[PDB]
Amino acid sequence: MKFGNKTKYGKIQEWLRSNNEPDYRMKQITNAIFKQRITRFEDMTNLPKQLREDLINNFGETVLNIKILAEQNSEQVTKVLFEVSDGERVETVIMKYKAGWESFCISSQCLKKNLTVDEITDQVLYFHLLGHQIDSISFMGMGEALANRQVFDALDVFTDPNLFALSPRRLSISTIGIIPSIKKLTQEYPQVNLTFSLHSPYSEERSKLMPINDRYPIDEVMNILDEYIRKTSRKVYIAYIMLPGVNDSLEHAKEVVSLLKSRYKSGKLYHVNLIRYNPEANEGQVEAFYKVLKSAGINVTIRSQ
Repeated sequence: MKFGNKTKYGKIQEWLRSNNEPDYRMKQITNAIFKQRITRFEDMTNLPKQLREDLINNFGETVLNIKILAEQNSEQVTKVLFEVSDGERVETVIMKYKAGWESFCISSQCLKKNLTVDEITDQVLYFHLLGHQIDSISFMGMGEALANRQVFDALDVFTDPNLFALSPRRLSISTIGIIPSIKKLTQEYPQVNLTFSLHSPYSEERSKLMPINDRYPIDEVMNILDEYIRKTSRKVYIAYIMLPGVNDSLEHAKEVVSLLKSRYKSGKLYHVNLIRYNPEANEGQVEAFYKVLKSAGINVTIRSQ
């Protein structure tokens, strides 16, 4: 039980320890939040009463530091807009897969301000308290979720056996190509599903599309994803959102082929996801594009949702 000196679960633990409260008192708190699913300190009746109120004064009434505001709508996709800190709004998404599967697409950012690990983990803790079971978590909401070092603390919270107790395999992070963050994630949370946002194999059309490519080129992000593949022998997903007419050519597809086939193990531990588009038509070329990577032995899946 060591919850990290920047999450709210750590402050409570070593505030009770500074009040000379025994070590089992934090476990009573965590089991109430995650196993009994109790939101407020007062309904944690296993605690003493003035301990419940000492916890209320220093940490507020509830365990949540986000608030719901709008719950816009549901049926297969339930988005929510919470309020945090400086009246900030942040948006979270629930892809209710029709087989049931609740995947939580949380956000790490808001001029681009970053949320604390509390504001990130509560996007999940909120729905856990209502009755939802957290099957998977994905950092694919606001911005690119590796410009925020708090995400690494959020991973520790989600995988903590005394908190959410989620497996790292249930967690997914999509990156823009920030190399130093990839290496930190490579050997600290390797079982986390890593997705690389490519969107054009051309080193120049790409920084015209996503300016971060200018300091972190395709070549050297594909090199750090390679040492990932070598050291953890896991699959990296190549996301490719296809803009009509722009990047859905045939030799865009085949330049994606040689880009992978030149990599470690000829790009075969990669997995390309071809993202479809809604309001040039594209429902026909995606298929040719699909076959061009498929004919070349590239593991490829079409995602139309």
